[PDB]
Amino acid sequence: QTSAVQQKLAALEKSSGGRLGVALIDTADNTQVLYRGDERFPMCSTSKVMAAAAVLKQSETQKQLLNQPVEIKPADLVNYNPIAEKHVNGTMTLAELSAAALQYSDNTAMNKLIAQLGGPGGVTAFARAIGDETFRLDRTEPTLNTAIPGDPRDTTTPRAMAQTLRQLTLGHALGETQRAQLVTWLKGNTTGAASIRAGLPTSWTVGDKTGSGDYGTTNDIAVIWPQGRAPLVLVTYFTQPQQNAESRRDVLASAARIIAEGL
Ligand SMILES: O=C(Nc1cccc(-c2nn[nH]n2)c1)c1cc(C(F)(F)F)cc2[nH]cnc12
Ligand SMILES: O=C(Nc1cccc(-c2nn[nH]n2)c1)c1cc(C(F)(F)F)cc2[nH]cnc12
Repeated sequence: QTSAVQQKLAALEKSSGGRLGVALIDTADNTQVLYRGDERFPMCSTSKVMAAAAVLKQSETQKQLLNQPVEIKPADLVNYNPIAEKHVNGTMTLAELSAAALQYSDNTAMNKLIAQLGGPGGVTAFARAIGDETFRLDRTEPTLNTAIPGDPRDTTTPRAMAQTLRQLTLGHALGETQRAQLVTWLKGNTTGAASIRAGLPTSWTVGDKTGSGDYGTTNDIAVIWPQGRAPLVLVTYFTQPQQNAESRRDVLASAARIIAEGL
């Protein structure tokens, strides 16, 4: 079937010229709303959530992991390093790297998380350990954002990412302390106000992680605490045919508004 919500998402997509993927989980009833829910999309920096969560999982058996000093070197800097470049020739802890990756979208910080996990495949391995058979991380920053149509590398589906984000932030994929830390980090994101949150009533609280890449790829994944409702998890992924396409955070906001209006 095609629901009213799905037809409105399709109309948004058609007007936009790109390809839109949406997955909602409403935790008040566990119901799902999907649009291209089983199609693959480039994750871009939304993958930083899985990397940070994988490090949080490692920290469950190492109380000091998040506090040990990690050296930052000049050659570590990549293409977007607002936090890490201030610590070149110094150190950052894995907590600081997690916070920088999640809240500032720092790509050098993400590479340190990936390295702690043994490379991109260590991030994939954690996904599999928490029941996500779909996620794959294949490259480091910045090349994981090439976002080439048809390329499976560094992709997931909306359905899989919503399920995983629910398990990480609201469920029991992480220990209690670690889940709370992840939620605190997401709620303190600096980059999200133009994306999913722009489509929702202002009174609802959002924690989210954005991403963007080539092909005008524009993404957001969010855990939402609505006014007067159980929490929601929402994934909105968007990608365009032209490599040089401009980002379209407004499309994500529009998708979120349709979802909210459909509840
Ligand atoms: O920093 C960003 N993008 C970036 C960084 C490094 C390099 C390149 C790039 N490399 N080749 N073309 N562009 C692009 C960024 C973009 C976006 C937007 F609007 F969605 F596109 C939102 C953000 N919020 C925080 N940072 C961002
Ligand atoms: O790294 C990149 N973008 C980036 C960096 C940091 C943060 C964010 C971001 N965080 N939240 N939204 N956007 C996005 C990027 C990389 C590349 C390439 F070639 F693969 F290396 C091409 C790009 N075209 C547009 N952006 C890119």
